[PDB]
Amino acid sequence: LTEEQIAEFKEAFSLFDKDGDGTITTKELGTVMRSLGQNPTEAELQDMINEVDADGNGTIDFPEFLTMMARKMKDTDSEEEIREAFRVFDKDGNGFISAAELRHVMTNLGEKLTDEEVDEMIREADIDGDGQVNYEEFVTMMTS
Amino acid sequence: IKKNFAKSKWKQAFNATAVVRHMRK
Ligand SMILES: [Ca+2]
Ligand SMILES: [Ca+2]
Ligand SMILES: [Ca+2]
Ligand SMILES: [Ca+2]
Repeated sequence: LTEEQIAEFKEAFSLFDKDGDGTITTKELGTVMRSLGQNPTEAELQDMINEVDADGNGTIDFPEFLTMMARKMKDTDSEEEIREAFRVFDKDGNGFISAAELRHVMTNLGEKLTDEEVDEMIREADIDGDGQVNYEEFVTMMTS
Repeated sequence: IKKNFAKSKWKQAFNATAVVRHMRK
């Protein structure tokens, strides 16, 4: 609903819409889900899209995505959402996101970050200077 | 790299997880 939120969500939409055709398909959603360790079936992917597909055209457009994000903001448990997100990044489950783990996640998400880009993400999140990102640092990065 | 890159890129990745989490149930 705010213009700042719309801009953030537009950037989020772009990650799913890899071909920039303005729609998210089952292929695109599946690609992202699998990159996050999930193993959905095509039937599941179609059902996921169907839920947010207001016009029944089989894909998600930005307006539909916005409606979905507004719904998420109001119904979802924000604290649990951040904990589950941290666990996605922390592949080995040791409590810290390493630069390698971050790069692996981003690469899976189709973002082929440069060495400099990865270093910047870690440096900015790494408040305590140990070279990795702990949970508190992650929370601070996402909420402030 | 501009100073604002990190916050925005972290949030984009976070949102990808949040969207999948929300849409799957
Ligand atoms: Ca697309
Ligand atoms: Ca649609
Ligand atoms: Ca780890
Ligand atoms: Ca740290």
